[PDB]
Amino acid sequence: VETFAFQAEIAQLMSLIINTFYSNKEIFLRELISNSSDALDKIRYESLTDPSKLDSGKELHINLIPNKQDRTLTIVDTGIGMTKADLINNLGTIAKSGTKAFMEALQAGADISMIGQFGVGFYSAYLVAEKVTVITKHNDDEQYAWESSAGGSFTVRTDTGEPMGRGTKVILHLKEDQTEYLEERRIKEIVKKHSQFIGYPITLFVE
Ligand SMILES: COc1ccc(-c2c(-c3cc(Cl)c(O)cc3O)noc2NC(=O)C2CC2)cc1
Repeated sequence: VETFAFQAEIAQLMSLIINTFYSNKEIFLRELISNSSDALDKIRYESLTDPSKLDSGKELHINLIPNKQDRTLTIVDTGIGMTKADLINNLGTIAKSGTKAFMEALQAGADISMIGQFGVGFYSAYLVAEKVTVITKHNDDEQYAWESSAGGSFTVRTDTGEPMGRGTKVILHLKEDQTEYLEERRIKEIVKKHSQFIGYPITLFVE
């Protein structure tokens, strides 16, 4: 297991998300579904010139899986997946500029719900989760597990859990007071409100 420090700017963003009073927490789900849709768009596009990129799975979809026993909400997609370089360095480099812009917008009067317009919507996960685990598999790279409970660091390891084929699984370990996001009615409501027109099937599993 390798442990890394977040860039200072991203640590600051996570602290702001964790510490700011903001009731409209449900937007985290829209942001994660958006990221899934983006990843699905990318593998679909690449498959047009290299059909073999779908050898790891032709179905392009999103599953939402609540588990009350484990207090987790899991979002699974069969998108392009992230590489080790994506997880450790490259997405963070991109996130730095987006974070700076988002921070400045907030001081200017924007609200946390606009986070996705700056490309850093993933971090809204910390509105509802005490720990986030991201399991991901890109073609021709290994399956990795990224994890962070904030506090300025994250870890990356090669995942020896069940093989995914291709795509990303975001496991939200929910805060004790955020279990409403395990309820079927609540998840359905949020998907209908914010993710109505996503161009891939979204299947809400039931417990
Ligand atoms: C908004 O920024 C990004 C959005 C998605 C990704 C991504 C993902 C991905 C990332 C997150 Cl956090 C997620 O909840 C779901 C995802 O499927 N898997 O491959 C990617 N690789 C990509 O290149 C995606 C096309 C952009 C990476 C960055």
